[PDB]
Amino acid sequence: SRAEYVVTKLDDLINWARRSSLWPMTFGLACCAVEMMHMAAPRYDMDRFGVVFRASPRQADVMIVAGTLTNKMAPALRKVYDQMPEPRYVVSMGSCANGGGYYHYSYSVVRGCDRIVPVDIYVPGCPPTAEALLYGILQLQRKIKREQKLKIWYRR
Amino acid sequence: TSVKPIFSRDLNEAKRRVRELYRAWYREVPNTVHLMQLDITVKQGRDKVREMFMKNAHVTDPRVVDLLVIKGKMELQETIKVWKQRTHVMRFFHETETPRPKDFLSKFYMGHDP
Amino acid sequence: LTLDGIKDRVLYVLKLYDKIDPEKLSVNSHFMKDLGLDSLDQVEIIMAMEDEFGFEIPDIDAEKLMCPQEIVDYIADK
Amino acid sequence: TYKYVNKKEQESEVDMKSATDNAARILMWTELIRGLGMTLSYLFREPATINYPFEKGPLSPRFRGEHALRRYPSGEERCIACKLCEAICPAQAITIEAEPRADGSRRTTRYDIDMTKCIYCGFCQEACPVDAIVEGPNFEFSTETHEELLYNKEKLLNNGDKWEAEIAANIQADYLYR
Amino acid sequence: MNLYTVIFINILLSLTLILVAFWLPQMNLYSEKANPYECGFDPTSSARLPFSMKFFLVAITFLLFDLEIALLLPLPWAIQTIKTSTMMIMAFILVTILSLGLAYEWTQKGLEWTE
Ligand SMILES: CCCCCCCCCCCCO[C@@H]1O[C@H](CO)[C@@H](O[C@H]2O[C@H](CO)[C@@H](O)[C@H](O)[C@H]2O)[C@H](O)[C@H]1O
Ligand SMILES: C/C=C(/C)[C@H](O)[C@H](C)/C=C(C)/C=C/C/C(C)=C/Cc1[nH]c(OC)c(OC)c(=O)c1C
Ligand code: SF4
Ligand code: SF4
Ligand code: SF4
Repeated sequence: SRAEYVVTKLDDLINWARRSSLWPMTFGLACCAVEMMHMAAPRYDMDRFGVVFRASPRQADVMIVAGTLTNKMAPALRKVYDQMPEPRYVVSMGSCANGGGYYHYSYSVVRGCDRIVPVDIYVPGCPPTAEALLYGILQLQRKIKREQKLKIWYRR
Repeated sequence: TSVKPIFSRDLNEAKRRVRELYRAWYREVPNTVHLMQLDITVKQGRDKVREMFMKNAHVTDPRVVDLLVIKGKMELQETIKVWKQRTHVMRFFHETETPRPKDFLSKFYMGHDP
Repeated sequence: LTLDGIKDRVLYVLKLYDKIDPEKLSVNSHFMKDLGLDSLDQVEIIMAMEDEFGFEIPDIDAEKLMCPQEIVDYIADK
Repeated sequence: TYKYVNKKEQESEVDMKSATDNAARILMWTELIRGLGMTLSYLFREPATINYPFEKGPLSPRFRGEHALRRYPSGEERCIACKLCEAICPAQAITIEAEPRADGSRRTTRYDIDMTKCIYCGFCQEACPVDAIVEGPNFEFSTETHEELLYNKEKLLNNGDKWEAEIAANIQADYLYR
Repeated sequence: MNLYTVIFINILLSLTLILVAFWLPQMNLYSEKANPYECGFDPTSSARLPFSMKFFLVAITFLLFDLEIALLLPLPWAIQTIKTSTMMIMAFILVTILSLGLAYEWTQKGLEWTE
């Protein structure tokens, strides 16, 4: 119907604004965070996609888990994630974050950040190259593009 | 059977340090519960303190009681200075863990373990 | 030094304290033998007196206050 | 041999010529103007950015990326289930089972790489005596679920057939260094 | 009247954007989201406790100098007087004792923050 069509284009409108402004939380754990700094470096310039690092979880949209999550740091990662306003997305980057990686069998490591927070995109690698992370970030925008919140509200 | 003492020269001089640690842990439950905004009562917290002290009720070697007291002071300090979090304090209460039955039949129905 | 304002209170708390049975409680009932408490129950009781009379009791002292009287006697000895 | 980075106290005398230079430095912010100049020069340099995803960063033929199982030119699998990639894997990322095939060949019935344990070290590539397991040049294979990153044999053979045209040329460009 | 209108219009815009911000988004409130921020760990104490002011002496010296601005701000009208010699002499002295007061505090380590 006309209203169902209008709701669709309003859905694209709000998605587009969230796709075009992803503000990751300044937050990296280990060597994977070095490649996340390279994605911010001139060659890739994530800023040109509208991606701006913000220190405060209140001002951040995306949490990129870029390094190993140990048991000591697990509660703190969850707390800054809880304090992220919604909508909010997690990119798990690297083997350590993806599933433990080189430390999977360590007594002190969380075997994957997805035991602690819900993860949207998994980026393989140890570390993923800055392009691999960039591909993952741009794969998160397409996930948002497929969001259908307003349309589903209409059919409730 | 002769050995260097750590601090106490025999069990009685070591129980003195135990009761002094139990006092400190007892005085701190109402603060931990208040500052950490735990969702328990003081009586329930203090009972848990007593439960942990009775977990080691069979120890008799005085050197061992010295190192349990040493550890317990470290645990007390981690709590008074709020280096621990709700998650850490609440781990003593095993609230998510179903407890394994202690009767033969229930174990027998549940798997191969003794 | 006021020896029955003390008696009213030193036994007041012992009534509130749980694992003591009020009816069996007597101003000269041994904590370990009669009432049947544990060394860590006494530590709780002695601290209760600290709540009222508001003056620390060194552990060396408190390891003898085995029935309500000595308490009463000890504080009178303040 | 050593040098002094921040030693210079071979004190000279403050001439009126030199004192007036120190003052102009302080009052006129001259060194702060020099810094403004350096960032102005950068404004008129060409940016180093590349137009991703339409432009890609350079890579070499050795690049360690996504895994793949290769074949012989006849289409037979190279892997003979020797399990050396499994014995070397620093991350215990590879799981293998084998048995005699229907024709009697020594072949794997299972071959997994948990790509979330893998550290992409390439050691399995070195250990393989028949170039069966390789790390291809793919690096753009991020998924939306953890479970999609647990590769079984079918998935790895499919990556082998998908990427063979490019894998074969990278080995051709590099095997003489090995 | 204009100056009252333009500022209500400014206030209504700031209000209107405030209302849209709170009633438009989809809100999901729970305790762990609405706790205070402190770099990932629980705060060890409320933020309402005393916060020592290491520049307090400069703070109250700002007040004294702030009122000495109130005495120099009439000058644009004061240079319109016939008694130019008087206006100027009073102005020079006023600025000079502000300077002499500033020099004394500077030499007394008054501008230094308390450690
Ligand atoms: C304790 C703090 C003291 C430190 C500060 C001391 C400040 C002293 C300032 C002295 C300067 C006064 O300077 C004085 O200016 C006046 C007027 O401006 C001049 O006066 C001249 O101009 C005025 C009008 O402008 C004529 O009407 C007058 O007949 C003529 O003499 C004087 O010739 C000059 O000497
Ligand atoms: C300011 C805004 C920006 C956009 C900046 O350009 C970039 C992108 C942000 C930076 C620099 C850091 C982002 C996240 C973060 C907190 C990383 C952890 C880290 N940071 C380090 O140093 C800074 C290290 O140093 C050895 C590390 O080991 C580690 C593990
Ligand atoms: S996955 Fe590799 S690069 Fe990333 S944090 Fe772990 S060890 Fe470092
Ligand atoms: S690259 Fe290294 S970690 Fe990954 S499967 Fe091969 S040997 Fe194992
Ligand atoms: S991939 Fe290579 S090293 Fe691994 S089992 Fe097969 S033949 Fe052996």
